Amino acid sequence: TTALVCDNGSGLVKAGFAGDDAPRAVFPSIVGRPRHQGVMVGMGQKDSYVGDEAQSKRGILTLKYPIEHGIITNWDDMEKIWHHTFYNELRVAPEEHPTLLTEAPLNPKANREKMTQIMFETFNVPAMYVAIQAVLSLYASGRTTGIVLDSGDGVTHNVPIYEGYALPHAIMRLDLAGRDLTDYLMKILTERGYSFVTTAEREIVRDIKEKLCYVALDFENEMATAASSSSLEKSYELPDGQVITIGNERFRCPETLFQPSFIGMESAGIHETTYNSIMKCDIDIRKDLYANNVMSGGTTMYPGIADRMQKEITALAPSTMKIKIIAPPERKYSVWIGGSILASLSTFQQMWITKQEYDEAGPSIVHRKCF
Amino acid sequence: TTALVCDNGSGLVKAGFAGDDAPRAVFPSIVGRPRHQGVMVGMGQKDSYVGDEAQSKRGILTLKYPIEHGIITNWDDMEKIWHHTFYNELRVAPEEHPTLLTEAPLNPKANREKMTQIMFETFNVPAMYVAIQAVLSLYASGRTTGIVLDSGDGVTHNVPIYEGYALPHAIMRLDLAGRDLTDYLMKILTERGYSFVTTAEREIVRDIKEKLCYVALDFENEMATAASSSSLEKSYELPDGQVITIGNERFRCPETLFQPSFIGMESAGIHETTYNSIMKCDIDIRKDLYANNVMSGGTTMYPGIADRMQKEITALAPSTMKIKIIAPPERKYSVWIGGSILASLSTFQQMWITKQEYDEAGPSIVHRKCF
Amino acid sequence: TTALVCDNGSGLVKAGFAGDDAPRAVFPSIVGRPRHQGVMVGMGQKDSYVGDEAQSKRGILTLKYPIEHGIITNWDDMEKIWHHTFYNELRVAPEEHPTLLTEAPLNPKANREKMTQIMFETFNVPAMYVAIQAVLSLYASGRTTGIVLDSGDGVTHNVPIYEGYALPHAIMRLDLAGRDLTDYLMKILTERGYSFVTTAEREIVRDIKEKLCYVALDFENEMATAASSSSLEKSYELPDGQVITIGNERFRCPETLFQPSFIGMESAGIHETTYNSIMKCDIDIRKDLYANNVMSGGTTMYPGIADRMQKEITALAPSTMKIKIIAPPERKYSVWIGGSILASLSTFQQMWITKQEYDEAGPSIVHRKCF
Amino acid sequence: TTALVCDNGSGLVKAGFAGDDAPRAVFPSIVGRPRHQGVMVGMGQKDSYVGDEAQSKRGILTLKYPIEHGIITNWDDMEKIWHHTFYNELRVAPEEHPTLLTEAPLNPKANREKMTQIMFETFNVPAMYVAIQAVLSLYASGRTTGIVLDSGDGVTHNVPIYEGYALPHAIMRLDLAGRDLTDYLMKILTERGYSFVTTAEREIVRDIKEKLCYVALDFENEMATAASSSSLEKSYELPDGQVITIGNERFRCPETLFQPSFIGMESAGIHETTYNSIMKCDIDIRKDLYANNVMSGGTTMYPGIADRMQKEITALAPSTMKIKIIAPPERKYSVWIGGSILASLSTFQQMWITKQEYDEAGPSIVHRKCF
Amino acid sequence: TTALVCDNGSGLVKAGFAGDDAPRAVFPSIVGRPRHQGVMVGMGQKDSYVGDEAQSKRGILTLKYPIEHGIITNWDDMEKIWHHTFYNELRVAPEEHPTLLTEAPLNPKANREKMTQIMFETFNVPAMYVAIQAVLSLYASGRTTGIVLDSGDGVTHNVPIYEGYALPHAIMRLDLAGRDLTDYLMKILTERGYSFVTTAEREIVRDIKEKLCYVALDFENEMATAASSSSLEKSYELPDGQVITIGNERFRCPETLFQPSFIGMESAGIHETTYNSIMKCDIDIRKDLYANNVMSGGTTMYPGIADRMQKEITALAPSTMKIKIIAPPERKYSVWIGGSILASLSTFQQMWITKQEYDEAGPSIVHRKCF
Ligand SMILES: Nc1ncnc2c1ncn2[C@@H]1O[C@H](COP(=O)(O)OP(=O)(O)O)[C@@H](O)[C@H]1O
Ligand SMILES: Nc1ncnc2c1ncn2[C@@H]1O[C@H](COP(=O)(O)OP(=O)(O)O)[C@@H](O)[C@H]1O
Ligand SMILES: Nc1ncnc2c1ncn2[C@@H]1O[C@H](COP(=O)(O)OP(=O)(O)O)[C@@H](O)[C@H]1O
Ligand SMILES: Nc1ncnc2c1ncn2[C@@H]1O[C@H](COP(=O)(O)OP(=O)(O)O)[C@@H](O)[C@H]1O
Ligand SMILES: Nc1ncnc2c1ncn2[C@@H]1O[C@H](COP(=O)(O)OP(=O)(O)O)[C@@H](O)[C@H]1O
Ligand SMILES: [Mg+2]
Ligand SMILES: [Mg+2]
Ligand SMILES: [Mg+2]
Ligand SMILES: [Mg+2]
Ligand SMILES: [Mg+2]
Repeated sequence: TTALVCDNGSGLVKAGFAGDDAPRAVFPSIVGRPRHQGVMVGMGQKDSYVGDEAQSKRGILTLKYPIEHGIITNWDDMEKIWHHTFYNELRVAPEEHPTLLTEAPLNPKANREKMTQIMFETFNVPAMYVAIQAVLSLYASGRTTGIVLDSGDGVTHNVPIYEGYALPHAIMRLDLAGRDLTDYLMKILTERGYSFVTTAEREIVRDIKEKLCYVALDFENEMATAASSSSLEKSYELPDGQVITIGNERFRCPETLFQPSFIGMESAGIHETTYNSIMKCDIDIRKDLYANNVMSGGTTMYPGIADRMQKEITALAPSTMKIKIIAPPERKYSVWIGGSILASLSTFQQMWITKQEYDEAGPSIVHRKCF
Repeated sequence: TTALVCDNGSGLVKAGFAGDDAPRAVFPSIVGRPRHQGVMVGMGQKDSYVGDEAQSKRGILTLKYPIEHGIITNWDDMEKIWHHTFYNELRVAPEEHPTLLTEAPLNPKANREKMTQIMFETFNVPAMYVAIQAVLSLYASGRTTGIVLDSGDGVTHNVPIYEGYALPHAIMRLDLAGRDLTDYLMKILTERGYSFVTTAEREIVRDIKEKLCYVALDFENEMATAASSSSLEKSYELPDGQVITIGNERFRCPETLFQPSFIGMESAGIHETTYNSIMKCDIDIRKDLYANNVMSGGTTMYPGIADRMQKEITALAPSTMKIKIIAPPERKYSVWIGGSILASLSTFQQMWITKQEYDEAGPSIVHRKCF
Repeated sequence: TTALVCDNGSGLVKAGFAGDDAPRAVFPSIVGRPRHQGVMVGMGQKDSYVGDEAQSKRGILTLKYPIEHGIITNWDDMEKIWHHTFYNELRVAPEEHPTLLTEAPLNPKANREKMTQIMFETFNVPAMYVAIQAVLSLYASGRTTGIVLDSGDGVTHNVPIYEGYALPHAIMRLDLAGRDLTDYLMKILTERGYSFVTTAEREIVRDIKEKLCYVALDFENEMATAASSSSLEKSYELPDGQVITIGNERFRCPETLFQPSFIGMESAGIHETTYNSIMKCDIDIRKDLYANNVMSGGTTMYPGIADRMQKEITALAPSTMKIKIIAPPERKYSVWIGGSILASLSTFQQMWITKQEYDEAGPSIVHRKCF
Repeated sequence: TTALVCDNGSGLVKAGFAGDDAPRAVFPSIVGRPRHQGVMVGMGQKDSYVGDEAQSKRGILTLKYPIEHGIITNWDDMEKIWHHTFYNELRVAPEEHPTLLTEAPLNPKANREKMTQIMFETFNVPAMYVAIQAVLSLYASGRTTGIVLDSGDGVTHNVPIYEGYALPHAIMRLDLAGRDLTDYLMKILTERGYSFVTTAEREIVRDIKEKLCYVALDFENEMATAASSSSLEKSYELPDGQVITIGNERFRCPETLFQPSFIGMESAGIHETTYNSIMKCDIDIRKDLYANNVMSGGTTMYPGIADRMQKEITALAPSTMKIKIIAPPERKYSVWIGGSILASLSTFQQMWITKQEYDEAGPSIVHRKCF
Repeated sequence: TTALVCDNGSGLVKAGFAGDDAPRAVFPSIVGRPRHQGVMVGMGQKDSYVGDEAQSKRGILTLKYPIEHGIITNWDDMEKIWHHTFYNELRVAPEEHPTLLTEAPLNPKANREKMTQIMFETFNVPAMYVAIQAVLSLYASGRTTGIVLDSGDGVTHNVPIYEGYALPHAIMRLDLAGRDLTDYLMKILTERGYSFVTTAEREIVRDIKEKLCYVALDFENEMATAASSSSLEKSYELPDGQVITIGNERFRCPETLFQPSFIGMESAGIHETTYNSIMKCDIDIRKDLYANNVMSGGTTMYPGIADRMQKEITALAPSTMKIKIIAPPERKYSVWIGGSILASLSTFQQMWITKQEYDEAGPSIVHRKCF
C-alpha cells in the first residue's frame, strides 16, 4: 500500500519507499558499453554496465547520460536504468506498487506520454502520477507560502507559491546548472597544464568541485588578495599519486552562477531571475515572499552561498523590507523527502491515474491533470 | 580429445599434452648438417641432425637456428623441426589432434598464413589456433588484471590487460633478448684471452651465463668493490679440463638489460618500457597495474632480478603508490602451463578454426580471429 | 622598421621579414647530441647540432623535439633553436627589430611569461607580441568571416570568427595531429616486416607519408577493391637501395583523421568537431559560416581531402544549406603569409608591448592583451 | 514649407514628408551594442548599431528597445534614434522644417517636456506640435464621427469622437499589445521543444506571427477539429534549414486579444473595452457610433479579425441596431497617412508652437495645447 | 721533440721518426738460438741472434716468433727485440723521446699493462700511448669516413668510422692471416713431392708466395683452363740450384681468403665479414661507407685483389648503389705513414700519458684512454 517514490534526477537517481526518512539507493544515471574487444576469454562479461559498475570499470567504458536538460533523448538507454532500479537495487516487483515520478515544468509534452506508456505496458504499474519537482520541495519545510529556487544537475527554475496556489504565468526556466559548471572547470584547470579530455575524466574533475570550491562574498577583494595570499592555495590527489595545486581557481568556478557572462551565457544570474519572478506577482504579496525564500538542490551546497544571496538581493529589493534566505541543512534531499510525505498524505488517493482510465482516454490523459 | 600444446620458442621448443602439468619434451631448435666428408664407410650416417643429436655431434656440424626475432626465415628448416617433434619425441600422429601454436604479437602477417597452410596440408591437422604468448602467461597466476613483461630467447614485449580487455594501442615490442646477451658475453670474455668463435662454442658460453651470472643491486658500488674483493671471483671448467676464472664479468652481463647503451642499443631499458607502457593507459587504471606486475620468461631467472626491478620502478612511479613485483617460481614454464589450462577450458571449443572454413576463405581467414 | 615574423611551429620553424611573400628559412625544430665518443681526433666537432646539420648526421645523433602538443617542455633546448634562428639563418641582430611570435590558444599561462622574459632579457628585443595562430590564417584569404580549421604538426583547433569578433566560448582544442599519424604508420608497415625503431628512422617514415598517401572518398569500396586491384600498389626506395612495396597502407593512414578510434582515440573526428563548433553559435549566423569554411596547415595537403570534407559535412548539416569548402593552394604557408600582412598593417602599432611596460607590470602583463 | 511627419511608434519608426502618400523609411527602433571584443583589427567598427545594421549583425549584439508602453525609459538611447532618422535616412537638416510628433494619450507629463526641450535645443527645430495618435487615424477615412480602436506595438486605446468633439471622460487605455503576444508565443512553441531565449531570437519568432497566424470564428469548434484535421498544420523554415511544424498553435496566439486571461491579464478583452467606452456616452449618440467603428494598427492585420469583431459585439449591443465594422485595407499606415493630410491642412498653421513662445513660458507651455 | 713511431707488427717490425716519410728499418721479429755446440773455438759467438742475423745463420738456429694472433706469448723474447730496435737499428736513446705503440683491438687487457710497465721501468720512456691500428690506417688517405679492412701477418679486423666516430659495437675480429696461408701452402706443394718441414724452410716458402701467386677473377674457369693451358706454369729457384715448377698452385693459395673452408675454417670470407660489418650500422650511413671502402696491409698486395673484391661485394649489396674499392699503392706502409702524421698533429699533445700519472693510478690507467 506504500508508494514507490522514484525520481528522474539529471545526475543522481534517487529511490526509496514512502514513510522512510532517507533514500535507500543513490547512484549515477550512467549507461556504459565496452570500447574494446574481450580477449581474456570467459570473464562472464556483459554487454552493458550501469550504476556502480560503470564508476569502477571507468577506464574501458564509453559513458552516456540519457538525460539532457531534463529532456530524455534516448528511450532505450532510459528504459534500462529503471529496469535496474526496480529489480536489483530495491529488489521489489513494481506491479504491486503505485509509482510516483517527477519532472521539471515546461517540458515537451511528448515526454509525459512516453513515461506513462512505458509504465503502463512494460512494467504494468497499477497507477502513476507526475508531480512537479519544485512543488514537492516546499513540503520539506512544512510551509505553504514561499518562492522556491531549485537548481539540480541539469536545470534551474523558480516557482512562486502563495496560499497553495501556483502562479503559472510567473515560472522561470533557466538552463544553467552543475553540468555547465563542470564543463567550465575543465577549461580553467587547463591554464595550469593539467589535461582532461574524456568522459572518464569528467567524472574526476567533478570530485574536485565537491570538495575545494567555495563562494566569495566580495569577489573583487578576494581575487585581488589571491595574488599574494598563498594561504589560499590547496592541494589534492588524483587516483594515481599525481598531486594537484589549486589557487584562485577555487572560487572562480561557483562565481559563474552569479555572472553567467563568464561562460558567455546571456541569461541573467540566479538572483536576477529570483528577483524578476517576484516582480511578476501582484503588488500585494511581495512582502510575504521575501520572508520565505527557500533553496534546494545540490548546487546550493557550496559553503557560503546563502550569505552571498542575501547581500545580492538586498541591493535589488527596497530597504525596510526584511529578507530571510531559508537555506536549511540536508537540502540535498528535500525534493525526495517531500515526496515521501506527500505520497503518505491521506487525501492524495484521489489523484492516482488508474490503469482503466488510460485505456479509455489514451496517453493524452496525463495532460488533463497538471499545469 | 586433448589438445597438443605445441610452441614456437626462439630457443627451446616445448611440447606436451594438455592436462599434464609439465612439458614432456624440451630441446634446442637447432638443425645441423655435416661440415666434412664421411670416410669411415658404413656409419649409418644421416644428412641432418636435430635436437639432442646436434648437441652431441657438436664438433663436426654447422648449426643454424631457423628463428630470428620470432620471424621464421627458412621454412624448409622449420618444417623438419616439427616433423621431428610429432613423430619421434611425442610419438603421436597429429591428424587426430587439434594443435595450438603461439607467436609474438606484431609479426609480418605472411608468417601466420604459412604456418596455417603447412598445418592444413602437410600434417593435415583437424584444427588450429594461434594464441598470443603474453596472454597465455597470465593464466599461470590465475589473475585477470596485470601488466605482463615477457622476455624470451628472442624478443621482449609488454601487454597490459585490464578486466580481460587487451589495450592494443599500448603494446611495446623490444628486440633485446638472451641471444644478444650471449653475443655480448663473448666480447668481454675475450678481455681475458679466452677465445670463442664458432657456433659450436656459442653453445658453450651459454652454459656460463646460466650458472655464474647475477644482478647487482647497486652496480656502481659493486664494481668499485670488485677491484679489491677477490671473494667475488669464481672458477668453472670447460669440456676439456681447461679452468676459467671470472670476476666482475659475472655481473656486467645482466646489467645490459637495464642499460642497453652498453651494447650500443638506442632503445630504453626493460623497466623504462615497462613504465612507459603504463603511461599509455587511461588515468584511472594505473593504480591497479602497479599491483599486478607479473614477469615471465627465462631471462628473468637470474638471482635478484625482482629486487632490482622494484628499486628501479620506485624511482619512476610516484610515492604513496605501492609496487608489488610478482616474480613467482617456475616462471620458466608459465607460457606453457597457461597453454595447458586454456586448451582445457570448456568455452574455447568455439574458437577452433575448422578445416572446412579454411577451404572457403583461403589462408587470410586467420587474420579475422586475432588482434 | 620591419617586423620579424618568427614562429613556434611544432614541426617546421618558419621565419622571414614582413613585406616579403615567402619565408626565407624553413628547417626542422630538432636538437641533436652525439651518442658516441669522437675517436678521429681533431674533427672540429661540436657539442650539439641543430637544423640541417641534424638531418645529415642522422646516423649518430640522439634527436629531441622540444615542442610537444604546443607546450614547450625544455627551455634550454628551446633557447638554442632561436639562438640559431637569428644569428645564423637570418643573420640579423634582433635588438633592432620588433619580434612577433605565435602560439596555440588554450595553453598553460606560464609559457606565455617564459617566452616574454626570454625575449626581454636574453635577446633584449625592443618589443613583442603574441598572436593566436588561427586568427592569422584568416588574413591569407582576405576574409572577415569564416570558421578556421587549422591542423599543424602538433595540435588541431577550431575558431569561428564573425564580423571580426571571436567567440571564445566556442573554441575546440583537439590533440590529434601529424605526429600521431606518423607513429601509427610505423605499426601498419610492420605488418609487412619492414622494421623501424629509432628517431633516425621516424624521419624516414615521414618521407613516405608526404609522397604516397591519399584520401579515399568511399573507404569501404576502396578497401574492398584493394584486395584485387593490384594497380593500387606502389614502390619506393629507402636511402640504401632497399625497395619497399605499399598497398592498402597508402590510404589507411589518412583515414585516421576521420575515424580516430583506429588509433583508439576517443575524441570525435575532425569533421565532427568542425560541425560541433558551429552548433555553439547563435542560430542566426550558421548560414554564413557554412559559406566560409577555410582550411590551413600541412596535414590538409593530402590529395582529395577537401572532396571528402564536403561529402562528410553534407550528411550532418541540413539540406538546402549550401556548403563551400575553401581549400586554396599554398595553404601550407597561410599562417606565415597572414603574419607578414598583419605586421605591415598601419594600425597594429598600437599593440606593441613596450619594454618599459614590462618593467613596471612584471611578466603578467601579457595576460592583459589576449583572450 | 512642408512638414516633417515623424513618429514615435513603439515598434517601427515611420517618417516621410507631408504631401507624399507613403512613408519613405520604416525600420525597427533598436539600439544595439557589441557583446564581445573585436579581434580582427581594423574592421572600421562602431560603438553602436541602429536600424537595419542591427537586424543584420543580429548574432553579436545586445538589443534594446528604448520605448516601453509608450513611455520612453532612456533618453540617451532615444536621442540617437532620431539623430539617425534625420541625418542618414531622410538626409534632411531639421532646422528648416516644422516637426510633428505623436504620442499616446494618458502619458506622464514629464515626457512631453523632454521631447519639447530636445527638439528646441539639440536639433533647434523652428516649431513643434504633439498630436494624439488616435485622432490622426480618423482622417484616413475622411470621417468626422466614429469610435477608433487603435492597437500598436505597445499600447491599445479607445477614443470616441462625435462631431469633431472628443469626449475626454470616455478614453480607455489598455496595456495589451503585440509585444505581449510575441512573449506569449515563445511559451507555447516550447511545448514542441523548439527553444528560443535571446533578444536575437525574439526577432525570429515575430516573423512567424506575421505569416502563419489567423483568427478563428468559433475557437471551440476549431480547436476540437484541430485534434484530427491534420490539414491545419503548416511548415516554415528558420534561417538555418531547420524546419518547424505548427498546428493549433497557429490560432491560440491571436485568441489572446479576445481572452486576456490566457496570459493571466485581468483587464477585459478588446471588444469589451470597445463596447464599454460607448457606454460612457450620452444615450443619444450611441446609434451613430455603431455605424463608424474604425480600426487601425498592425495588430489588426490578422486575416479574419473584422469578422470576429462583428460577431462578438453583436452579442453585447441590442438587436435592431446595425453594426458596421469598417476595417479598410492599408490600415497599417493610417496613423501616418492622416498625419500627412493634417500637416497640409491650411488652418493648422495657427497651432505651431513657436520657438519664441517656449523661451517665455518654459517647457510647461505644451500642457496648454492638448487634452 | 719528435715522436718515435714504433710498432708491434706480427711479421715485420717497423720503426722510424715522425716527420719522415718512410720507415728507416724493417726486419723480421725473430729471436733465434743455436741448436748445436760451438766447436771451432773463439768465433766471438753470441747466445742469441735477432733480425738480419737470423735470416743469414738460418741453417743452425731454432727460430721463434714471440707474437701470435697479436697476443705476446713470451715477454723475455719480446723485450729483447725492442732492446735491439732502439740501441742498434735506430741508435737512439729512448729516454728522451715519447714512444707511440700500436695493437689490434679486442685484446686481453693484461697485455696493455705489461707493455706500459716495461716502457715506464725498463726503458724509462718519458711518455707513452697505445693507438688502434685500423684508425691510423685511415689518415693515410686523408679521409674522415670509411670502412677499413686491415689484414696483417697475424689478424684481420674491420672498423667502420663515420664522421670521426668509431662504432665499437660493429667491430669484427677475424683470425685468418698470412701466417695461415703460408702453413697451407706447405701442404699443396707436398703434392708435387717437394718437402719442407723446418722453421728454416717456412722462411723459404714465404718467398714463393710474395712472387708467383695471384688472384683469379673466375676461379672455376681458371682451374678448368689450368688443366690444359701449360702457359700458366712458372719456374723458380731455391737457394741451391734446385728448380721448382708451379702450376694451378699459383692461385689456389690466395683463393683461401675468399673460401676459408678450404683450410677448414668455419668463419666467413673476408668479403662476407666486410659486408656484415656494414649491416650493423644504422640504415642511414650505409650509402656513405660503400663509397670509402679502404684496404691496407700486406696481404692485400696480391695482383688483382681489388678487382675480385668489387665483383664479390656487388653480388651482396643491392644494385643502384655504386661501390668504389679504394686500394691505393704503397698500402704496405699506410699503418706506419698514418702514424707519422698523427704524431705530428698539434692537438695530440693532450693525450700523452705522463710518467707522473702512472705512479698515482697504477698500470690500470691505460684502460681509461681507449675503447
Ligand atoms: N558536496 C557537494 N558540494 C557541492 N556540490 C555538490 C556536492 N555534492 C554534489 N554536488 C553537485 O550536485 C549535483 C547533483 O545535484 P542534484 O540535486 O542531485 O541533481 P539531481 O537531483 O537532478 O540529480 C552534482 O552534479 C554535483 O555537481
Ligand atoms: N638457469 C638459467 N639462468 C638464467 N638464464 C637462463 C637459465 N636457463 C635458461 N636461461 C636462458 O633462457 C633462455 C630461453 O628462454 P625461453 O623462455 O626458453 O625462450 P623461448 O621460450 O622463446 O625458447 C636461454 O636463451 C637462456 O639464455
Ligand atoms: N607534401 C605533404 N603532404 C602531406 N603532408 C605533409 C606534406 N609536407 C608536410 N606534411 C606534413 O606537414 C606537417 C607539418 O605541418 P605544419 O603546418 O608545418 O606544422 P607547423 O607549422 O606547426 O610546423 C609535417 O609533420 C608533415 O606530416
Ligand atoms: N503581416 C502582419 N500580420 C500581423 N501582424 C503584423 C504584420 N506585420 C506587422 N505586424 C505587427 O505589427 C506590429 C507593429 O504595429 P505598429 O502599428 O507598427 O506599431 P507602431 O506603429 O507603434 O510601431 C508588430 O509588432 C507586429 O507584431
Ligand atoms: N710482395 C708481396 N706480395 C704478397 N704478400 C706479401 C708481399 N710482401 C709481403 N707480403 C706478406 O705481408 C705479410 C706481412 O704483412 P704486414 O702488413 O707487414 O703485417 P705486420 O705489419 O703486422 O707485420 C707477410 O707475412 C707476407 O705474407
Ligand atoms: Mg535534482
Ligand atoms: Mg619463450
Ligand atoms: Mg603549423
Ligand atoms: Mg503604431
Ligand atoms: Mg701489420
